Amino acid sequence: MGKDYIYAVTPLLEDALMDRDLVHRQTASAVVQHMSLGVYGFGCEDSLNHLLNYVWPNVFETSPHVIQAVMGALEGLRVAIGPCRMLQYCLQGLFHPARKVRDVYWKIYNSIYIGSQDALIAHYPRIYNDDKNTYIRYELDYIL
Amino acid sequence: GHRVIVSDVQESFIWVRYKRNENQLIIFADDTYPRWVTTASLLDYDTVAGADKFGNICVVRLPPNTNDEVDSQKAEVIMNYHVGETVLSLQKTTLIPGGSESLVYTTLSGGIGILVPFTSHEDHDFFQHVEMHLRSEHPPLCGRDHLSFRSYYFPVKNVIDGDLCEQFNSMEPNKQKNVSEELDRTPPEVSKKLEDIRTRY
Amino acid sequence: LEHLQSKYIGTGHADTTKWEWLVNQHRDSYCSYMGHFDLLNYFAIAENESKARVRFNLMEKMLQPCGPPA
Amino acid sequence: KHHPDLIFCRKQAGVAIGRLCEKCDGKCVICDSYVRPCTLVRICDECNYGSYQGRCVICGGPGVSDAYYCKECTIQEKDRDGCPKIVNL
Amino acid sequence: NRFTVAELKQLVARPDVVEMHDVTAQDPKLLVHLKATRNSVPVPRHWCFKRKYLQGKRGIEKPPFELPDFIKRTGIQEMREALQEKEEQKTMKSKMREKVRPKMGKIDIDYQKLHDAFFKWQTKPKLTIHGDLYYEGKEFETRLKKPGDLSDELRISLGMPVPPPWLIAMQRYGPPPSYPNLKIPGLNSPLYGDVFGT
Amino acid sequence: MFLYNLTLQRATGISFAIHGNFSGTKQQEIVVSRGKILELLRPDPNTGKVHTLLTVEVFGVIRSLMAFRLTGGTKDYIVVGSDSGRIVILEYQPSKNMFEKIHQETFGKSGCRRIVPGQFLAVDPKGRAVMISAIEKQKLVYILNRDAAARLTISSPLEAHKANTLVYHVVGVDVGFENPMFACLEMDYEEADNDPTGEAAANTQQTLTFYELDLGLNHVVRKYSEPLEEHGNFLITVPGGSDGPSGVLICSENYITYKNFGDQPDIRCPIPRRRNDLDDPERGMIFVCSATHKTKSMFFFLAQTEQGDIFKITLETDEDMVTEIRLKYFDTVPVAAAMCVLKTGFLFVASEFGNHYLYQIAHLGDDDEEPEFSSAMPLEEGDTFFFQPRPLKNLVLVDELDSLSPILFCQIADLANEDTPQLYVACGRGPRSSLRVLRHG
Amino acid sequence: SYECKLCLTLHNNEGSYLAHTKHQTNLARRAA
Amino acid sequence: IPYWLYKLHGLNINYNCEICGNYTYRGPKAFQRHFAEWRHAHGMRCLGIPNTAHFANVTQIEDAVSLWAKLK
Amino acid sequence: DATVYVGGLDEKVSEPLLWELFLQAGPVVNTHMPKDRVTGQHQGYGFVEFLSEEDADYAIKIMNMIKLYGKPIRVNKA
RNA sequence: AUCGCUUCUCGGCCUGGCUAAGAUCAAGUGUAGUAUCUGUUCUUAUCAGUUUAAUAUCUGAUGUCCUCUCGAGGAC
Ligand SMILES: [Zn+2]
Ligand SMILES: [Zn+2]
Ligand SMILES: [Zn+2]
Ligand SMILES: [Zn+2]
Ligand SMILES: [Zn+2]
Repeated sequence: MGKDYIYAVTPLLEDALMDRDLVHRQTASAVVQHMSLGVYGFGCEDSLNHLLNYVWPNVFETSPHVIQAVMGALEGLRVAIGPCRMLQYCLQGLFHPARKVRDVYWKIYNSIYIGSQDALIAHYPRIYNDDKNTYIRYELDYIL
Repeated sequence: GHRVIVSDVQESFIWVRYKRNENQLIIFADDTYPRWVTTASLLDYDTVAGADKFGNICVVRLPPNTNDEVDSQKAEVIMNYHVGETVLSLQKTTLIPGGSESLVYTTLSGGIGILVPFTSHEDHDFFQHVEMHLRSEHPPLCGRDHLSFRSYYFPVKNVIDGDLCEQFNSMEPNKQKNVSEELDRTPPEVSKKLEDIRTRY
Repeated sequence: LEHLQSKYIGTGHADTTKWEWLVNQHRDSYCSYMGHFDLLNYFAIAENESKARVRFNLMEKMLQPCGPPA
Repeated sequence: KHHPDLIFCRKQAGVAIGRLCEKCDGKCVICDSYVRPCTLVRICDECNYGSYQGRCVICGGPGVSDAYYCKECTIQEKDRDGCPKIVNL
Repeated sequence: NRFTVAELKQLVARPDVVEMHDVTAQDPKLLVHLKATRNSVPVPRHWCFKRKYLQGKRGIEKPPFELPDFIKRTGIQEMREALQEKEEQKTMKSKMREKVRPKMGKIDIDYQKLHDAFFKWQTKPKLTIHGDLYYEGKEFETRLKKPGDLSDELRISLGMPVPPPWLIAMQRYGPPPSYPNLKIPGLNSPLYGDVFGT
Repeated sequence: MFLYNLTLQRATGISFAIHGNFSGTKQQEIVVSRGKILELLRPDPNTGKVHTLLTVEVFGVIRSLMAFRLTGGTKDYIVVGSDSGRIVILEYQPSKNMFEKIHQETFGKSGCRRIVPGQFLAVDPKGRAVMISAIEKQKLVYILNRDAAARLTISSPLEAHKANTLVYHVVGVDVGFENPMFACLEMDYEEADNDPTGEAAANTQQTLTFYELDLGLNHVVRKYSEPLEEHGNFLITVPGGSDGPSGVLICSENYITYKNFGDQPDIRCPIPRRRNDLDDPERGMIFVCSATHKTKSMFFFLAQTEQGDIFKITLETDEDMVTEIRLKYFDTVPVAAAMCVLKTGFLFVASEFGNHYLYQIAHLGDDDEEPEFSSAMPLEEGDTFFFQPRPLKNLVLVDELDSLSPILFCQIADLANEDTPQLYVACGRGPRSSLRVLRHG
Repeated sequence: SYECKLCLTLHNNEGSYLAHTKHQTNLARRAA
Repeated sequence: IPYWLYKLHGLNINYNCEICGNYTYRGPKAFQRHFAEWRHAHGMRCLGIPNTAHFANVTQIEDAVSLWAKLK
Repeated sequence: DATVYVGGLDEKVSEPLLWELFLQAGPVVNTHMPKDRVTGQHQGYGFVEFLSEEDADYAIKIMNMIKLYGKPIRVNKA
């Protein structure tokens, strides 16, 4: 029943996520998680993606409570919006040069792949064949 | 007219301004959702339909106040659903004589379905309440959720499946009485509403 | 974390190779094409091949995804 | 309301039915909520068999009521993750 | 062991997507190929900073909140601030006196106005794009105000009707050298509202 | 926009089908999964036409479908392996004309994941246990026992997961009244991933791994592991006990090898090719569709060749070892993805393209004009008995259920003079193709 | 929250800022 | 001037840019800020390429063979 | 001569109004607009350090004819 | 008109009784983890090992031959 009020609470959560204190970001991450799990399957993915545009910069936090809230918000956003946008967010950082940044991105991608192992095949990026092995599948190019 | 929307392997729909008089080709609109669209049925000038390789029907409209002579602009997905089979073709034309001018899509598995746009908000709310009652009253035989099955590839958005509405009329009489008490109506009135929705075409 | 979470299909780590991730993606794509009836019908009835012949070709292509490793 | 320790079993679930004591009654076994108890709890193995018959799938008191998953954990279907009985390691 | 930025720029089709430290990655070509797609997002800037994310402000002041239009149209803020100012002047003797003897009917307006503001007066807000990433700024450079177009305040201040006085010198001087790709409509590319150029 | 999508023309292409005594009576029931909806039919063999008794939409993708009957039960319960992680065993109720779920046990996550079990499903021949295995590295088997009210009491399955072990096909062997066992076509994948030169990929081969379910010991152990030279594209089980020997048969490109539990003759019978076939010899002929039909005393098998002709092979077990298999082309049928040989003169073959064929098997299977190739018959390992294309002599086709799958293109218009507009869909595969115009009244 | 702009230091309590009176060296550093 | 800023700011390693007079500027912030400057903008103008995003990554004189006047 | 002194303005024309006029005309890298410790008001004249000397030359030559907040804005080389 | 004194008008500038001081009082945890005070902090030379996206950290010598009395001169 929250879909009438998602657009009302969107700028409040947007102002809360930009706060200096980690408590506001953690509790707003819990807000995004419960709001994403609440009205899943109702077409409110634009405001959820807009909130994810503020949540996903906060993945570099080191405190355990706020990073647990960030992981729960990422799980709720991957349930609600879909694994395609999470794969789009993680594809440019899974092969990051930094060890810690690519480790955190690999943790998020491993959680997304545990949750969405079946649906990630159709949302896999279109990469051509290289010198190591063939990559472009010809079964998807078949038309009947 | 003055625009061509092409379905690629990665992008579901890319709209290029067909300036044949100016002899210039500029891509007016792009897309962010990756889909191997194998069908096209434009409901409007800015609306493009796509049938992905994983059997997902996605109708995406362009953003309003978009410049025709520009680029790097995305189109929001107005509706997205999973039909349960690989959709081959789609045409925005009335498949029945009179009634509703819906869009008819034929799948590669032998299925054909019409997506009737509900122009009544009260009827859409009654259908949504009946679907929410039937998703808990009658579980699926496979064990998967109806919302999970209808949104396997991408999440669903403003799409109502008529299979659950047809299966609601095929339920037991105690379950139909419980569903009518949850919907605050009669089971014969719900059957008449489903018959009117079927005859709307 | 969990041991079975790292031991799950499609899992990885911070030192996961690109060829290993591509091979896992190709094996998951082959398993999804084998599991789905509509995807196997779309990738099978386009050519002049049987359904079980396409299933055997996909089973060979699953091992062929581990064909040229590095 | 959680702790970073206490991984549960990560075992394949069976026909045994979970059981909750009154001190932590009504809680979700995963996310510790109180909203919409939807799916019953399966406790896999010898967590039920033996001296731990009808005990708590949480702290360890004498269980009185059937444990449940909430609807929010079964939105992502975390109920198939395995046995939720706490093993203190 | 690793090639330079010139080999990565020659190998990849997008040399602008190559980072400064992308050559020291284990797969620089794969990272450049992944970064060159249409739906990618960059790394947030805090991985290079020693400062934590949104932490080093420490001395600035901000406005508290801006409520949406329907909530202020219900007008809860007026008697809420009146009740807060009335409670601030109360004593704790009066506070427990009101605690044991309550007084209701304070606001008591209706249910229909909030029902209309939730449903009839419900307005969709402004949401940013999927690829947007908020950072330490991202609240000041709102011009993306097109270049080559004067602002409405500068047009009203110089008496420009909607003919600026310096638009004739701008047309006679050609395009500016600071923004050669910017096209000014009406004088160089023959412009709705204050944005008379791009 | 708010769209209430409704399907008008249902998909009829059956990807898989099973048959048996699922109706609870003497009438034969065949359940075919035509996509998102499974239809169970109990048509009269005297009339010969195929009529669907019931159809239920499950709203999911089924990766494996099977049926099983208990000890002495007149009803064959259907165990459905779908994309969801809950394996569902259901019993059809003919009074309500619908299937009621007896049990539904959750195993893992939903969807068609690689490690998610449900890709391969099998049951014990004695009605003892049901095994669900994944495409790779996951397998389980739950013991099915009768309750006090003759209810299917499910049990907790035992873990049978091994690292990098893909499965091609699996079947539960007939162990009689002893502990049940199941054979699988295992293939190693660890050495192919570890070796970068690709030599271990060529060195790898399919192996028949038979694991015995120790029900008394409450454990699962791999009994036998025989490596096979030919890669197993299919696997069938010979009817053990009184209908013949207890063993398996693996088919490949013009090579069918039968092996029993222990020392048996590996009769590598070549496939009976057509008499001067116009197809190229590079494409190997394999038993794509296999149907083992057991009579009251004897048993036989039906296989599909490369041309699509149904070939009947007798079971010359002779109580010692697999000696002969008289592979003669019994009839010429269309391109069927799966064929089932029921009793009481019924034979259903589900066409992958075009109309599925429900034939009436009036003869005993010996009414074929094609030549017969035997496994005990020696050859020069280059040709077999040239089975020419005979007509429908052993089984006469009595029902042609028209299916539009696969579909290529369609167009609906009111160009013709009728009460409803005509929808002409051009579709089909190979030469088996047509434009079907559909109109109502 | 209390903030010392001459020190650029946040304070949890009022007595934390009341004890922030180092501040002379920070004021001499921020004077130029 | 302090030295902890000189340590934890990258100023301890001085980076040279060849096109702006081969100038060796302290810190990688200055070298990554050369791609929008005054004299080094004159340097890439003297290379013969317009100041684009693809010119925002080049730090060598030879890279003008892969400039905007290479493909169309 | 990248820095240009921009004057001939009033209290309505500020540093952000000059930045908007720069984004219209020609880009300035930095802004120097000091104020008094007693009044604290914009004088209308500030040092706009441009990213190029040609931008400051076009500001001094072509863009020194506007009426910033009622007064004629003049840009000189600095 | 300048100067000093006196007086008045107007403009910013110090300005609440008595009694026994009238009397009396004033209580929370524990485990993790985070944030902020306060203190200690950071100029010797290139190169190499380790480390790092890169810095930082990190272990080792900091112009040679002869002579005179850390200094100077000589084919160097
Ligand atoms: Zn308890
Ligand atoms: Zn929960
Ligand atoms: Zn357990
Ligand atoms: Zn201070
Ligand atoms: Zn430079």
